[PDB]
Amino acid sequence: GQNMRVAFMPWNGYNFEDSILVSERVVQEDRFTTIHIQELACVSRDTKL
Amino acid sequence: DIVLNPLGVPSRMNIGQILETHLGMAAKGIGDKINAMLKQQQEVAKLREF
Amino acid sequence: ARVTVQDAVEKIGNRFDLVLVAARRARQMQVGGKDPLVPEENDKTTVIALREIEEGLINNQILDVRERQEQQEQE
Amino acid sequence: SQLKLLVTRGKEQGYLTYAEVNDHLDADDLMLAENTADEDAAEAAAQRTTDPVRMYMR
Amino acid sequence: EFDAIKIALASPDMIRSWSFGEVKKPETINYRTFKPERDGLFCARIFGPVKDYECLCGKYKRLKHRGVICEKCGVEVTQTKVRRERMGHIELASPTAHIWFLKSLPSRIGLLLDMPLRDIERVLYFESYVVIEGGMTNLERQQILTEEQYLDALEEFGDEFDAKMGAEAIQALLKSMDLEQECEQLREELNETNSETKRKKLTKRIKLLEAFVQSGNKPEWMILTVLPVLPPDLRPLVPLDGGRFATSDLNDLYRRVINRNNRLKRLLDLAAPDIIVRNEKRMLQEAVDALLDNGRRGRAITGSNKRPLKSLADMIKGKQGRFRQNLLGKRVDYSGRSVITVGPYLRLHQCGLPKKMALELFKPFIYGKLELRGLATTIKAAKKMVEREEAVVWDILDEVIREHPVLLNRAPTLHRLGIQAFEPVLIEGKAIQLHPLVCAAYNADFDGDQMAVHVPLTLEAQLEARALMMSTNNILSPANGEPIIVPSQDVVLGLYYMTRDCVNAKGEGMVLTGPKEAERLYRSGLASLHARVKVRITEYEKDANGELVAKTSLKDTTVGRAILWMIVPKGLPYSIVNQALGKKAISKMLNTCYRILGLKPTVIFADQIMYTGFAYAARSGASVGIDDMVIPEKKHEIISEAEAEVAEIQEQFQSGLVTAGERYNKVIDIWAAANDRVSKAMMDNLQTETVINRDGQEEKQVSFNSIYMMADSGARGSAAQIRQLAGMRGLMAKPDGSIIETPITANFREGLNVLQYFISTHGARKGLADTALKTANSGYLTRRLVDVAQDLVVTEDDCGTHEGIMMTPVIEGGDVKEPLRDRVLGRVTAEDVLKPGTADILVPRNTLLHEQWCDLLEENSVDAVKVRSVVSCDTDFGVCAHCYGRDLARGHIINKGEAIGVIAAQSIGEPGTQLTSSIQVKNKGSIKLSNVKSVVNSSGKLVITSRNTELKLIDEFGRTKESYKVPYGAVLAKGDGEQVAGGETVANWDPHTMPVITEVSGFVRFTDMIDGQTITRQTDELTGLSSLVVLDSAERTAGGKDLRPALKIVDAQGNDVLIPGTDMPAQYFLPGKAIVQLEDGVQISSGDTLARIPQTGGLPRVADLFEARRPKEPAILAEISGIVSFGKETKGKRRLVITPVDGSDPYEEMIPKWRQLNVFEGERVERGDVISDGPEAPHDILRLRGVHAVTRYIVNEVQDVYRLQGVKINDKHIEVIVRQMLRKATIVNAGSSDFLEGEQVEYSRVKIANRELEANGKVGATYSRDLLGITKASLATESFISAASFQETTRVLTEAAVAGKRDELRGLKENVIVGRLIPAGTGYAYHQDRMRRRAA
Amino acid sequence: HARSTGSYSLVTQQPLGGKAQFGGQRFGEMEVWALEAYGAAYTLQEMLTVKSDDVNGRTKMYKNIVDGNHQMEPGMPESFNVLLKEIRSLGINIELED
Ligand SMILES: [Mg+2]
Ligand SMILES: [Zn+2]
Ligand SMILES: [Zn+2]
Repeated sequence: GQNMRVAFMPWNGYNFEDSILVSERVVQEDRFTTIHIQELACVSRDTKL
Repeated sequence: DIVLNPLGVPSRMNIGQILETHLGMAAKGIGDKINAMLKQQQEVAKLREF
Repeated sequence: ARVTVQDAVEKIGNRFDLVLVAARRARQMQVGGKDPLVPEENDKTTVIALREIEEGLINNQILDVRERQEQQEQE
Repeated sequence: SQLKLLVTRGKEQGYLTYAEVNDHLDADDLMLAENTADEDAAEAAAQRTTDPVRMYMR
Repeated sequence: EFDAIKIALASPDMIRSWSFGEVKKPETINYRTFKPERDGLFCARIFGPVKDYECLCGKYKRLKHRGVICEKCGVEVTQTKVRRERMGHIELASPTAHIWFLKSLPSRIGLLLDMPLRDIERVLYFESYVVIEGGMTNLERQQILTEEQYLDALEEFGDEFDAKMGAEAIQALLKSMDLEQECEQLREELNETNSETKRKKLTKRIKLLEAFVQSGNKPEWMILTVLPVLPPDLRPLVPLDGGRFATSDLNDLYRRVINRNNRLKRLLDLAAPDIIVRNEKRMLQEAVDALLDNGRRGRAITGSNKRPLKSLADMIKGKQGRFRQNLLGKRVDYSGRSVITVGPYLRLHQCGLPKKMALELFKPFIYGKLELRGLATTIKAAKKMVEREEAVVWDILDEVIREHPVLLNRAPTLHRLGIQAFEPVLIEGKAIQLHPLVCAAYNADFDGDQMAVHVPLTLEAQLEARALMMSTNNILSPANGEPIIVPSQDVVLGLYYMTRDCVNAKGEGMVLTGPKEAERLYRSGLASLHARVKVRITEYEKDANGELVAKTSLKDTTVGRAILWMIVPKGLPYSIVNQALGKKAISKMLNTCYRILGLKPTVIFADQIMYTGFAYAARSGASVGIDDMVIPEKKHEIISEAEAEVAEIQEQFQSGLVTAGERYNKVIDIWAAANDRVSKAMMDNLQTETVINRDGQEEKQVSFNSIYMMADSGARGSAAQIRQLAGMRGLMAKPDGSIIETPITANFREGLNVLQYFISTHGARKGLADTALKTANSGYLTRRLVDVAQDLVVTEDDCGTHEGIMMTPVIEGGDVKEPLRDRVLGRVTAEDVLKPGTADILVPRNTLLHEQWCDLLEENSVDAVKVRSVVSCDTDFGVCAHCYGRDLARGHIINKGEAIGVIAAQSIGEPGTQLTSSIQVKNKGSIKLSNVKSVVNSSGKLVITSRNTELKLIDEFGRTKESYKVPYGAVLAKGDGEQVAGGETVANWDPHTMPVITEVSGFVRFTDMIDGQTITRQTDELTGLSSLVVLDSAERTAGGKDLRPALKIVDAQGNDVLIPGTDMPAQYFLPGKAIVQLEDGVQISSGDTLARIPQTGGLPRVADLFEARRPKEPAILAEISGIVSFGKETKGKRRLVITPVDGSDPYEEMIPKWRQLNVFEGERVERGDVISDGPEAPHDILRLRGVHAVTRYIVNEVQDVYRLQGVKINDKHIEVIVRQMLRKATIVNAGSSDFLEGEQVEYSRVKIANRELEANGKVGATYSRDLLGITKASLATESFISAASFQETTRVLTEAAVAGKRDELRGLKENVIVGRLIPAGTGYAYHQDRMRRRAA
Repeated sequence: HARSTGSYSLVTQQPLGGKAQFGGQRFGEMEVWALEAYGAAYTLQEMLTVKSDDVNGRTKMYKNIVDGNHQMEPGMPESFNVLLKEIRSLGINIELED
């Protein structure tokens, strides 16, 4: 994971039950950006026609 | 960076996260002190001593 | 609008008959072709029907009487 | 007789084990087990191999 | 369209009528061209063309010529969907028995023929012959004749002899059988001599013959001659990607049946030996059996995958059948799901919907709007526009969404608040924003949960969502009246911190002009949020017929309360916000607002409360650190002292002074005391702090510690969690349930070592497993509860009945744990509530008791009302609104049509997962004795002479406050009619040995007492006294066994002393094992002891209490009022006979001698009294005591389970289930009706049957009510479509078919399956109109 | 995951399942109980027939919606027809009396 600077306080109901309030500079610095690779296949068959 | 709710700690008695937070604060403080000494171009003697 | 429906229920009396009457009036005003008895603030036909029911301008008896009169006119 | 004792035990406990039913008693065994579960009444309480191949052999 | 469904048996003619052709070959399709074969299972001639409007060859391949049968192929030119509707048939070479009517538990075939099932099976498998109408040749019909016996019987009989084998014999038997004549014969038999079971069996036989005659069926239809074939498209052979195929298991079974049938037909032409044809017919029977039901008679036929094939029966039954998997719940269009987030800016009636999800769900609406507004020409242009997501598309989407509710749902839908309608607000992102206040209704947290969203389509659906399911309509729980929109954890902390005074804060002592100045001072930094000031407050009161008169005065408050007063609506007082405002104060505030003002002000108030709480919780900056967990300074001393004490106990045990079973308890108690001391020290240190000061002196105040603030406000936590955080973790258990002696002496601030953590793991694993099991059980209970009581609906306004339950507060010995207000609020009085002074009527009648009436009753201090109840309603097929009460979720009297059974079931089942001597008075009142006979003992005090004495503490206000039970013969310091003070022990008794005592004083003589026949010689060596111990009947000799020890009372004059007030002689037949101490001729004082006679919980308690199970040892009640007597003894169990005063005494019971009886044979008892002692039975109470007593036993015995866990539900919901439990009546006297004597009939039917009959010139029939369980009472459904849904499908369809049953859809579970409006809610009017026109 | 309309299963004409197949949401028995607790008979009916397996009622509903008319002709679901045919494929004769 990543080492995040955290504070324990309510702050306006945006962390109400188990929600998390995240800064916009954690997104500017691409700290939790992940790369996902997926495969797609296109099979051509010999049909009746 | 992140704001968490303290009301989550008492009921779920996992106070290891508070101790982790305190120790991470201490570790980052040591790191920031080293960084300050490194930016100011201080000789290796004081860096080594600290 | 109409965050609550409590005056209309008092006017009609029953919570289910209210739904049935409002649906009848809304279908009259949507597909049948009719003009609302109250000003519309961009309201959907269901909400306009609800507020008409609330103000006492519509109920089951009113609708039946009006349909009878209309059928007499068509005849 | 033997079935009556097993039925009494099952009624007292409301349930029975495979060993208890088998002792107190392939297709005939399965049929008897199915009959026993009927109560969980009169017809089951009062109540060859059914294999088409065994009858052919006989 | 149809309005009813009928089921019966199918004739061969009927089966040939359904079919469009016969399947002759087992072929399916060509392996090369993939076209359907001819006369095969997939045939175009029989089942229709494979593609729309096109013959198989292709000569006719256009719509223009439709309905023509191509000559080359014979395939009709129609739609291909017709392959989904056409059946075929197979004409079996030889008859086959139907397995459902052979291997059913009653064995319909055997029952009808009156033959054992084994005989039928052996004749079927070609084992022995059967004679069919043999004739006058010395043969008996239905006689087993093995091959040898048949062969030797054929000789010497030139007659045909009429013997056959196999299913043909059974068919001939059934066809020859005549039902009317046999019914007449059975009538003749029933007329003559009757035996215990002979009459019962003959009655059953005649009744079932009558039923089969009246159903219209014929017996021989149980033997198959033609077999229907399912349409091909319901058993498809479908190509998968590649050269592979997928097929249903029915194709294999049909192929086997057809192969064996064709082989048999071929074989019957070769004139094969009978062995071969017999084997072939056995195989054909086996194959048809496997087809109809596989794995029921023999071994299940398997396929290539070595799994049992699915048969026709397997496609109907089970949790994966058409009845359950697809008819009661299925996948739906216009739906989505996604993860939920907070969105705290919302209003209670709206939610946040992603733009992408909203665009996908509302696509047709957007197409319609685009075409209507002219942006797009055709629907294709609209499709392309929405696919490119142009700019106009989003404005159109915003217009479509304007006022269109969407239903949000969370997967475990435990009650009806798990679905609610909100108004969307389009947002960015991919998560749904859910209003905080509704989370508790869903039980939803934001740690990864997901929600499903559905969109109503029709105008009626939109109006129902807006008027019935909106979130601003459901703010009260339906189980009780309490709000379910209470702020939860962070709002509570914010409002607690805001309204929480401090001793010496900035700006203390100021005098403000109002809330506005308080906020202006706080916000500009001149005052603290808790500074004690004086503020001029103006509050309004409805001290009139709704006028809101104002009052202005200088209150003494803090800045926080003055600021919080700005959001409170007009009608409320200022004392609601003038306190600390914990978790429960806020709920009380919302409840007060709702009751005083209404619905809209409450919703606005709740939103303002949420906003203010969030804002000021953020403002406070409350956090949690490691210094907030203050460990006591004396913990080590306490632990060391406990260690010393336990070590001393252990070393004392090592010296052999105490048994281990006692030292264990001593150590447990030592550690428990130490834990309590540590917790007390911690809480004392953690809940207070010293501050200074107005002048400079130390002053205590409640702590501002963060952990303490979170626990005290109810936001989160408790005293147990704080105890584990800063005290000691406590005392752990073991897998065996034992409690390990040495506790965990460490908290979590300190660390646990490896062993303590190992024990903690022991606990945690079990916790998780138990949670899973509880969730498993609580769903089954709810399902049964819904099944039993689903069709109950309010269907009347007033039945006019004058009866009901008697509501009084519940008292468990000492204090009262449920006042009268809780049990009476919202009900309808059944009789005038006379003032306790008996002056005038306080509440006339039929008045819904709302809050004002309850306050009036409390003011006048009445403690007993008569409230109408559901279990005593006169309505037929439903309940009336007056006998139910009020909705509990809307606040007014319940509406007609509302489905109360489902609500009751859901309310009872929803909290299932949560749930797991001497008498001392306590108040200064007056003693009141009820049901006791008094007398003065030798000491001059008063001694109880009764078994059911009740002591009540009537205070000066005339209200009961303490109810106590006193056993027989207890010395009383005070009595009735004398004022007493507190702390006076008004009664005491010996809780040992036996209470056997006398009633008079005088000389005692051992009348009818012979040594060596009834007593043994055992002199008291310790005291030197001679005591005659009465032996038992077994040990004693027969010389005087029938005699009993009687101790008559006499005087010194030689006369006889009799019972005062009566001439009955004073004798006491003492029982066996009685130690006679006093010798004959020794005067005894009154009440002397003649003989010193020696001696679940949680969910399963609720589940076994709705099933009306009988306890292990049910206490015996008095069957009939009369003098108790005894008969023949030791006949397995002791015999007792009760003789009424005048009435006959046909009652005699084999009471086991083991039970310790509490009544003597010379003591009369009325019916309903206890003879033995132990748990009561639910069935005995109903029989001995009316319906109002069994319901009272239940609604109080299951409410105890819920009260322990803090769950509260209304009593309305338990009396709804009970009403469905005792629903069948057993008839005792037929009377002038048409009812059999020993028959069980619906209580609704019998009630109306004799009611109209009595009005005429006839006499009604008596009966006795019966009580069933929720599982046995749900099997009496009168529709075979709702019954097959949750019962055994095979049993229900087999019995309904022979009976020729037809059901008219009248329930809620049947119109869902059929797919029409339920008769409960908005569809109630539709059904009533249908019945009205149908009657015409 | 969101769905308006898509592909339907073969033997029983219900929306397919799963996000990969663009499937619908399963509306189980507990949700039916919840809608019965309210008097929402029309919502329940439209979820049972038009939205799931009423083959010729759902196309009519779609056409009505794209025509600015929110009214349904409910009809009879396909699962009940399949059930009738399966019960009838045995020896039983289950019919719909008018
Ligand atoms: Mg969760
Ligand atoms: Zn052709
Ligand atoms: Zn009633």
